[PDB]
Amino acid sequence: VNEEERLINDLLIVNKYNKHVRPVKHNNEVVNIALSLTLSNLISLKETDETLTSNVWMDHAWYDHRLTWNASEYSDISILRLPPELVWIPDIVLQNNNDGQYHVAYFCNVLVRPNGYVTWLPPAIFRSSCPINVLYFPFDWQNCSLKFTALNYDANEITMDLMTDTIDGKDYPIEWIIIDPEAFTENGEWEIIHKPAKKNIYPDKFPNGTNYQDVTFYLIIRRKPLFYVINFITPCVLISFLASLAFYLPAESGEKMSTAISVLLAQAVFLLLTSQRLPETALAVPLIGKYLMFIMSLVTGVIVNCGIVLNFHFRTPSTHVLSTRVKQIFLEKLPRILHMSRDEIKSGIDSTNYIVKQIKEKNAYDEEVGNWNLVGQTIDRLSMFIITPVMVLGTIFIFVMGNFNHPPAKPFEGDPFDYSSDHPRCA
Amino acid sequence: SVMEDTLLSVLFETYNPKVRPAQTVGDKVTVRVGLTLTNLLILNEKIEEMTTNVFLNLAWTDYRLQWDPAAYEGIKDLRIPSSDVWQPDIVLMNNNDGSFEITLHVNVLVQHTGAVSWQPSAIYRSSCTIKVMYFPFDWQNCTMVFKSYTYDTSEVTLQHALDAKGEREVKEIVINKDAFTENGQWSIEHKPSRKNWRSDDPSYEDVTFYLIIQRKPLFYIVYTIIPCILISILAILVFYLPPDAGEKMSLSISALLAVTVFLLLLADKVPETSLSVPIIIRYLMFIMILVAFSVILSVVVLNLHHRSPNTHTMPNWIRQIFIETLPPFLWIQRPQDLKEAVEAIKYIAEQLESASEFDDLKKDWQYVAMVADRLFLYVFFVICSIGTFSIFLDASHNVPPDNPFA
Amino acid sequence: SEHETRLVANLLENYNKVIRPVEHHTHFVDITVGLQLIQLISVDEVNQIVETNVRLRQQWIDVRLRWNPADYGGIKKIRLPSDDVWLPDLVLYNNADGDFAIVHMTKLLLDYTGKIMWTPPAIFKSYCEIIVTHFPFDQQNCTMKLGIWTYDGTKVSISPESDRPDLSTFMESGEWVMKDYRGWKHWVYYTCCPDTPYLDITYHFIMQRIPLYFVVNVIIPCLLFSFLTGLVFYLPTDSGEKMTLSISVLLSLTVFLLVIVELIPSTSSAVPLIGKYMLFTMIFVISSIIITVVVINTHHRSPSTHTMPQWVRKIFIDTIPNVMFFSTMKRPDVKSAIEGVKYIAEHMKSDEESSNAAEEWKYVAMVIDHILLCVFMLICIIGTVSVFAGRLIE
Amino acid sequence: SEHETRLVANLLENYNKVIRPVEHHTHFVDITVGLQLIQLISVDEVNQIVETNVRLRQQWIDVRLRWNPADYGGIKKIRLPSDDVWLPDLVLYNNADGDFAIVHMTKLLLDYTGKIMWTPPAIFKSYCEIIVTHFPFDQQNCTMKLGIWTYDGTKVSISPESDRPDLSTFMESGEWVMKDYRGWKHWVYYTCCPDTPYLDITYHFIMQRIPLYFVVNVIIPCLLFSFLTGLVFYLPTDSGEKMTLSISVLLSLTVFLLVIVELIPSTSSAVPLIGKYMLFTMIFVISSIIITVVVINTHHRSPSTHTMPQWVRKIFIDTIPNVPDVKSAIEGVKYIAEHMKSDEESSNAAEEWKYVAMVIDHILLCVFMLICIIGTVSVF
Amino acid sequence: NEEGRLIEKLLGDYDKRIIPAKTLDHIIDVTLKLTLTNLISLNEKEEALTTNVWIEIQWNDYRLSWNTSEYEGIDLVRIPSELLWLPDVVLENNVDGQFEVAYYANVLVYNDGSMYWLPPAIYRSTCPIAVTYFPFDWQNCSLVFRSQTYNAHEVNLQLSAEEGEAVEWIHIDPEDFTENGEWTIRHRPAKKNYNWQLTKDDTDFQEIIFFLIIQRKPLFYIINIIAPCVLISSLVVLVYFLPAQAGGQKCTLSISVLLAQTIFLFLIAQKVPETSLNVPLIGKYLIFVMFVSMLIVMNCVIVLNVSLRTPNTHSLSEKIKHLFLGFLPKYLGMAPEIKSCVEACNFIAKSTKEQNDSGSENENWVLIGKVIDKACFWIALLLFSIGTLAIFLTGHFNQVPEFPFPGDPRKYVP
Ligand SMILES: CC(=O)OCC[N+](C)(C)C
Ligand SMILES: CC(=O)OCC[N+](C)(C)C
Repeated sequence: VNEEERLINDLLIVNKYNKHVRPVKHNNEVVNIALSLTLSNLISLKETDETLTSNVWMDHAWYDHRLTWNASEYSDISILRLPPELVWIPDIVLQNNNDGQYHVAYFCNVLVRPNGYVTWLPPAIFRSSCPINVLYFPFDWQNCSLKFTALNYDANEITMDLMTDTIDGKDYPIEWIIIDPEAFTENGEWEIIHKPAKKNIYPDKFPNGTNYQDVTFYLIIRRKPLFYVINFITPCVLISFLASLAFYLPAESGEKMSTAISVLLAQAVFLLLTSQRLPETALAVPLIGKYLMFIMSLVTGVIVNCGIVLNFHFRTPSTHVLSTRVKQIFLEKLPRILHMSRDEIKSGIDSTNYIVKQIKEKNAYDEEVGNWNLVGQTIDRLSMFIITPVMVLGTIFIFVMGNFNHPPAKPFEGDPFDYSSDHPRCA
Repeated sequence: SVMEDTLLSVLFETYNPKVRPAQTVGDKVTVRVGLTLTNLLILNEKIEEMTTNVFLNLAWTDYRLQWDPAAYEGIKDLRIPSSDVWQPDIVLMNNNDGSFEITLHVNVLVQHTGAVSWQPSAIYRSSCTIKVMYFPFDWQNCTMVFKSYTYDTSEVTLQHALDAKGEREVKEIVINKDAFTENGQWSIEHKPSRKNWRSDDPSYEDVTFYLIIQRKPLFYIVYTIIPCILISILAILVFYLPPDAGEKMSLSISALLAVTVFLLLLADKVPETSLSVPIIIRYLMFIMILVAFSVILSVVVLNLHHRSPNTHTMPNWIRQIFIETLPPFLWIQRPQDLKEAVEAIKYIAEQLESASEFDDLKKDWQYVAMVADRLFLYVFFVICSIGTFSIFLDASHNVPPDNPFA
Repeated sequence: SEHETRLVANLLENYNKVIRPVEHHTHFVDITVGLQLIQLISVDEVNQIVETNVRLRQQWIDVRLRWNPADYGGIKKIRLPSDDVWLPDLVLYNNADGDFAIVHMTKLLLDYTGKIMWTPPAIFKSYCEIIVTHFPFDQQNCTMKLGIWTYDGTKVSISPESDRPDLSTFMESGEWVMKDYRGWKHWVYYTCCPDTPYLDITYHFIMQRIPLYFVVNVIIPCLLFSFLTGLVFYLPTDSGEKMTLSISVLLSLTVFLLVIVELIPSTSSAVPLIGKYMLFTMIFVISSIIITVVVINTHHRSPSTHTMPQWVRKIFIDTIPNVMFFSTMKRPDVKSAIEGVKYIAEHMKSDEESSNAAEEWKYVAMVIDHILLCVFMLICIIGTVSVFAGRLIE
Repeated sequence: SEHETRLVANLLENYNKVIRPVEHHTHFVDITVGLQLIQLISVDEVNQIVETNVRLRQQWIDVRLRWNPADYGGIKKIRLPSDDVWLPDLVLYNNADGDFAIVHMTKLLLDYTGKIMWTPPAIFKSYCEIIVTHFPFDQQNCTMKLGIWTYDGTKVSISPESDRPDLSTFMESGEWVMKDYRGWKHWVYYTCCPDTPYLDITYHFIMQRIPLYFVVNVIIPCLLFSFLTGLVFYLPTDSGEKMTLSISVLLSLTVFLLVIVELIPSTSSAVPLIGKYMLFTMIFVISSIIITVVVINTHHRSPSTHTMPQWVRKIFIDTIPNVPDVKSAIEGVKYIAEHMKSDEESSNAAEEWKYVAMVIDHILLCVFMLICIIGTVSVF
Repeated sequence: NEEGRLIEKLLGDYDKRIIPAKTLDHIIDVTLKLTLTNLISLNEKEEALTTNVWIEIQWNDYRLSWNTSEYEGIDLVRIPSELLWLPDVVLENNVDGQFEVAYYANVLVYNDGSMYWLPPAIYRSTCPIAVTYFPFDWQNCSLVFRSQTYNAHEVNLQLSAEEGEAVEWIHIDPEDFTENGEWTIRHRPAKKNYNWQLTKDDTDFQEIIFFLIIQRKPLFYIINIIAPCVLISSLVVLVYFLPAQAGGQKCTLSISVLLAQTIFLFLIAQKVPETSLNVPLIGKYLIFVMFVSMLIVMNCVIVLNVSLRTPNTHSLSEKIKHLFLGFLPKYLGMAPEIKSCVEACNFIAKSTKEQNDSGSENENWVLIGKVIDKACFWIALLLFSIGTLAIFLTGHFNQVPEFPFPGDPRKYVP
C-alpha cells in the first residue's frame, strides 16, 4: 500500500488541521513568508491602456509546524504534494492589477517536507498597471512594477520577505527577478535591462494594518527601436526631405503648392498613426510627436513661403510697382550672396510707328515679368538655404537626443547596489 | 491546540451568516462606508464608464462576535474569512456592467468588542454621465453610489467612516499616497462624500462618492488642435495665391479634406451622447464651414479672373464699388503693291488696337478679382482669428467650481 | 438576532426548493412580474442587440414560508438568499449574446404571510430587429420577451404588475428619448406542447433617437460636399481645376459612404434613408463629372476640325443668354518683302478667325455651364428636402 | 444499472484523489500523453498568440480502480467524472491568454484492469515567436509545451503516445497548411529544483501560410503602384502632371506600408522581406522624385540666366541619343527684326534644355526597364 | 403537495453518474430535434454562426418511473437538469469552449420514464465561408452534435419521430421566429452521419448534423458597395475625352479613380473573411478594374507623350502618320536704309514662316493622340463593359442547389 495516504491522513484528519488558522504556536508570533518571482515570458506591454502582461512563477516559502513528520517512521517519505485547498496558504495578491485577477491563474500543489518547509510555485498571468513614460518614444525605456501585498493579514501576523539562496554556506537574499535560461523566451521588442526586487516598509503606517508592507518586483525594460526606425522614422524623414525640395520646383509648373501640401498631409497621417499608437497621457509630448509637430510647422512655413513666391512671380506692372529697394535687395545683393547662377503712305508709317510702340510696351512688360520671376527665384533659393539646414539639424538633433536615452546604470538613485544576479548582497 | 482554533469553534457554534446582528428586534445596524482610491484606471467616454481600483472601508458591530481576551491567552482580535461572517451587501448601485459585489473578498477583522472592519478591494466599473459641452477642456462629475442592495433604512443605517484616530468622521475619499498612482489624464480636484435621501420613500438611504476630475487637454491640443490651426492658416493663405497659378483650388480642397479627415478620425474619441456638441467639434465645424466658404469664394475669384469682354460685360455698380472705393481702404490700389501693303499694315494695327482694348478690359476684370480676394483675405483672417479666440477663451474659462455641492 | 436565527433554522429545516409552492398540485403559482428599466446601456445597430440594465421584480406566495410573528419576538419581515427557496424559471426568449435567466441571485424579502418580493438585477442583451428606414431620425421598437420556460399556464402563471414598465428611477440615456413603453401578456400555444398554453409578457419600448450627434458628425459634411458638387459649374474651364474639385468631392463622398456602412446593419429588409441619400448624391457627383467632361471637351473643340452646328449656335448664342438675366452674360526685288507682309497679314487674319471660332466654342461651354449650374443648384435644394422633410414633418 | 451503481459506490468508497496511483511511493506513474489537433482557430500575428482547439489524450493505470467483471454482471468499461479520480496536472508552460491547465473536466473511460483513457477538450492560446522574415510566404514553427507541473520524473513520468500528434480529425484552416508536425520529450533541470529533472513534451507545428489573400489585398496593388512609378519618366514635362503622379504613387506606397505595419508584430528580431521591398521601392520613388524635379527645373531653365555647359551638351546631344517718322519706322523695323532673332536664339537654347530633359527622362526609363527585366528574370 | 413526496422518492437513491442501461449491452436511444428560433448572425471574420435554438433531447430512464395511481394522478414532474443523468449531447463544432447548453432548464419526466429536455441555447458553430461568389453567395453551414462521453455501444443518437416518420429537418415554430433580414433559409436538412474511419466503440463515431443552406440577400451590398464601385470605375472611360494639354488632368482623374478603387478594396477587406482559399467575386472585379485603371493610366501617359512631342524632339515618320491618318480615321468617325529694311522684312517673313511650319507637326501629333485616344476609348469601354457584365452575370447565376443533397432526390421539407 502507499504510505503517502497514511501520512496525509495522519497530518490532516487525525491532527484536525485547520486551514483558516495561521501556523503559529502562539497568537503573538509572526509567520515569515519568502516571496520570489520567476519571469518566464514578457507577453506584451500595451501602451494604449498601460498594461504589462507577464507570465511569471510565484515562489512562496513558509514553515508550518502542523505539517511535520518523522520520515523514518513513514517508510522514508521525504516529500509530499497537497492541494492548496487542504492546507493554509498566504494569500499574496497583486494590488496594482488592471482586471479582477488578484490571485494566481492555477492553484498547483504545494510541496511539503518533513521539517515543515512548504514551497508553493503556481504559474500566473498578471496584467499590472505600468505608467507609460512616452517622453522618448520610440527610443524609450519603461520602469514597470508589480506590487504584491498580503491583505489577509497584518504585519504583526505575517511578515513578507525575499527568498534566500545559499552559496558556500552563506545566505544571501534574492533581490532580483529570477530568469531561468531553460524556461525564458526573449520578447523581441523589450530587453530586460534591470530587474530588482525590494521589500518596502512604510513607517507612517501602523504595523497592525494591511498596508504596512509589500514586496515589489521592478522591470526596467528598454524598447528595441529597430522596427519603429525602419517603419515609421525612415518614411517620415524621407517624405520631409521633399518639403525643402519643393523650393527647387520652378513657379511655372503648377506643382509647387501641390507637393508642399502633399508632404504636409503625409506628415499629418504619420502624426495620426503615432497618436493611435500611444496613450492619451498629458505628462509629456513624445519625442516622435515633437518631431512631427516641428516638421509640420516647418512644412506650413514652406507652404506660406511658396505662396509668397507664387504671388511675387505672377505680379504684373499694371497691378504692382517694382520698388527700388526690393529690386536692389533681390537681384543685386542676395543673388550674389547666395552664389546663384548669374495720304496712304503717312497712314502706313503711322501704323508702323504704332505697332513698334506696342512691341516696345510688350517687351517692357516682359522685362518686368522677368524681374518678378528672378525675385521669386531668389526668394526660393534663400528659403531653401534657410530651411533645409534647419530641417537637417533638427532631425539629427532630435534623433541623437533620442538615441542617447540610455537607462541608468543603477536601478535606484542613491543605492550603490546594482541588483544583479552575479553579485549577491551578503555572499 | 492553538487557542485561536478553540475561540473560532466557540464563536461559530451557532452563528448564522444569513441573520442581521440586531441584538433586539427592531434595531438598526450602523454601517460606516468609506472609499480608498488607489488608481483611477480610465474614463471610457464611448461607453460612459469609469473603472477604478478601490478599497471599501466597511465597519459595523456584531454582538455575536464577542469574547473576553483574558480567557483566550490575550487574543484581542482575529482575521476570519469573509464568507464565515454576516456582511451587509454594500454594492455599487451605479455599476455599468453586472459587477455589484466586490472582487477580492479579503478577510474581515473581528475584535473582542464585536467591532468588525472589512476592507475588500475591487475593480468597479461605474456609469458616469458625461457633460460633453466643453470636451476636451472640461471636467467630469462622476459618482459612485454605495448602499446595501437588500437592507433598507429600517434595517441598516449608513454613516461615514472614521479617520485613523477615530475622533472624527472623514467626509471625503481617502487617498493613500504610498499606493496611489496618479492618472496621466485626470487630476482629482474635489473628492467629497455625502449621504443622499430620496423623498416619497424613507426606506432609501445611500452614501455616494464624487470625483470631480478635470481632464488635461495636452494630448488633444497637440494631436488635433494645432494641426487644425495650421490647416486654417493654410485656408487663410488661399486668398493670397494669384488666380493665374492653378493651385488655389488644390490648396482649398486639400485643407477641406484635412479638416474632414480630422473630424472623422475624432469620432472614436468623442462620445456618442447627443445632448450637446463638444467645443472641439464646434471648432472643427467652424473651421470646416470657413474652409467651405473659402472654396466658394475662391471659385468666385477664379470665375471673376477668367472673364472677358467676349463673355461678360462689366456692370456699372460692380466697377464703382470695386475699383473706386475698396482699393483706397485695402491699400491694394493699382498703378500698286504698296497700297496692298499699306492696307495690310493698317489691318495689323487695327487688330493690335482691338487686342489692346480687349486686354485692357480683361485686366480690369482681373483687378476686380484681385480686390475681391484681398477683401476676402482680410475678412476671413478677422473672422477666423475672432472665432478661434472666442472659442478657446470659452474653453479656458471652464473650470470646476471652487467648492463642490457634495 | 436569536429570534431570526431560530426562525431561519425552522423555515428551511424540511423545505425542498425543487417543488412548486402550492397547497395542491392542481393549483397554480400566481406570480406578479414587473420590469423596472434602470439604464439603456447601448443599442448596437450592427449586431441588432440592445443592452439594458433592468430589475426583474417578481412576487409570489409560498405557504411553506409563513410564521406567526408573536412566536419570534415580533419579527414581521426577514431576508433569505434566493438559493434557499423555490424560484420561477423566468427566461428571456429573445436573448442574444447574453444570459437567458437571472444569474446574480441576490437576497429576497419575505414577510410573515409567505409573500416573497424578489428583485434581482440583470443585464438583458436582447435581440430586436432594427428598422433603418428613417435612420438617423429613426424610431426603434425594441422588445423583451419574458416567460416561464418549463411550466405551462396551468402549473405556474404570471401576470404583469402594471400595464407599463416602471421607469421612475430611469436614468436618461442622452441618445434616446423613451417615447412610449408598455407590456402585454400572451397565451402562446407552441408546437412542442400544444395541449397547454405557455404564458409570457413582452415589454416593448418605443425609443426615438436624438439625431444631433449624427447630424453634426455625418449629415452636415455630406450636405457641404453636395453643395460643392454643383459649384464646379461656376468654375471656369481655363483654370483647369474643375476635375480636381469634382474628384475631391467624389473621394469625400466615397469616404463618407465607407463611414455609413459601418454604422448601419447589413440587413436588406428596407433601404435606409441615409443610404438612399448617399446613392442619390453619388449619382449626382457622377453626373456632374460626366457633364464637366462634356463641357471641357466642348471648350477645347478645334475649329479646324469641329465646325459649329447651326442648331447649337441658335440655341446657345441667340435665345438662351437673351432669356436669362440673373448673370452678366454678353448678349525690283523689293516685292519679296511685300509678299512676306501679305503672307503674315493673311496668317494674322486666319488666326483671328480661328480664335473667334474658339471663342464661340468657349461661349457655348460657358452658357452650358450656367444652365447646368442653375439646374444642379435647384436639384441640390429640392432633393435634400424631398429626402429629409418627409421624415422631419412626422 | 444496479451493477454499475454498486461498482461505482464500491470503487470510490475509500478512494483518495490526492494520492498518486502507485503501489509503492518509490514507483512512478507511467502516463502516455498524446495530442489531437482538432482545429486551428486563429494565429494572431500582432499579439504572437496562437489559439487551437485540441484533445489532450492522457492514459495511465490506477491500481485502486480495478475490479473483477464477473462480480458485477460482466461490465468491463465504465465512465466516471474526472473530479472523482486522481488527475495529472498537465500545464501549458507557454500559455499566454487562456488557462494553464484543463478546465472542462469531462468524463473519462475506465477499464476493469485499471487503464484510464481521458480525452478532455481544451483551447490553448499559447505564445510562440512569429518569424516574419518571409511574410506573407512564411512558415511558422509554433510550439505547445505540455508538462507535469508539481511532480518530477521519479514521481510521475510521461511519454508521448506517438512521434507525431494526431490530425485524423483535423479540419482545414483555410489559411495555413500543416507542413509537418512532431513531438519530442525532454528532461529539463530547472533552477527551482536542480537536483531532479522535470519531464515535458513539446509539440511543434510547421504551418505554411497560404499567400493568396495577401497577394490579392496587398502585393498586387503594391506592384501596380511600383509599375506606375516607372511611367513618370515617360510622362512629358509640359503636361504638368508629373509631380502629381509621383506624389500619388508615393502616398499610396506609404499607405500600404502602414497597412503592412499594422499586419505584422512590432518585434525587431528580423526585418520582413516585404518590409525591405516596401522600403526599397519607397527609396526608389524618392529617388525618382528627386530626378523628376531635377528634370522639371531643367525644362524651365531660362536661357538668359543659365548657360549651357559644354560637357552636358556633348554627353546629352552627340553620344547618348546616337546609341520725320520714316526713319523712325525703319529703325523700328530693324529693332523688330533683331528682337525676333534674339527670341529665335533664346528659343533654340530653351529647346536644347528641353532636349536634355527628354534624354534624361529616356535614360531613366531605360534604367527602370532594366530593373524590371532583371526582377522578372530573378522571379523565374 | 404530492410532487414533493414523488420527487423525494425518485431521487432518494438516484445518482447522476450512471448511464441508465437496464442490462448489459442495452443501448439508450437518444433522439434530437432542433428548433431555430432566430438566426442571429454569421460573422465572417471568425467564421462563426450564432443561432438561438431550442434543442430537444429525449431518452428513457427506467429509474425515473412511477405509478400514477399511487401519487394522485400526477403524470408529469419537472426536475432540474443538474440532479439528473444527461446524455451529454454537446456541439462538437463550436468556435469556443461552449459545448453544453446555456441555461440548463428543467427536464420533463413522465411516469413511463420518458425524458423530455428542451433547454435554450446560443450556439456559435464554425463553418468555412465560400467567398467565391461574394456577395451573391450561399453558405452551407452546419451544426454537429455528438455525445461528448458515450460511444455507439452505449447510446444511439437518432432523429426524433413525430407521426411514425423521422423529422430530418430543422423545425421552425411559426410562433417566436424572426427572419434574419440578411440570410434566407433555403434548405434545412438533417441526417445522422457516421465517421467510418473510426470504430463503433469511439465517442466520435456517430454524429447528427443540422445543415443550413442560407442565401445572402445582396440588395444592401449592391446599393452600398457594388453600385458606387461600378459608377466610380466607369469614370476612367471619360479620361479619353479630356484634352491632352496642360489642363484637363487626364492622369489626375485616372489616378484618383484608382485611389477610389483602392479605398473600396480596403472597405471590402473589412467584410470578407481573412481566409485564403478563394478570391471573393467582388474582389476579382476590383482587381480587374484596378488592372484596367493601371492600363488606362499607362495609355494616358502614352497619349500625353504622343500629343506633347515636337518636331524638334521627335521625327514624325511618314509611315506612322499615314497609318494613323488614313487607315484609322477611315474606320472611326473622328540706299542702305532701303536694303536694310528689305533684309529685315525678309527675315521677319522667314521667321514667321518657319514658326508656322514648325507648329504644323505639333497639330499632326495632336491628331495622332486624338485618334489613339478614340481607339483606346472604344477598347477600354468594351473591356470594362464585358468584364462588369460577365462578373455580375456569373454572380447572378450562382443559384442555390435545388436539392439539399445533390445526389439525393428527397426534398427534406415538412
Ligand atoms: C417544455 C419545455 O421544457 O420546453 C419549453 C419550451 N417553450 C419555451 C416553448 C415553452
Ligand atoms: C516544484 C513546483 O511546484 O513547481 C514546479 C515548477 N516547474 C514546473 C518549473 C518544475
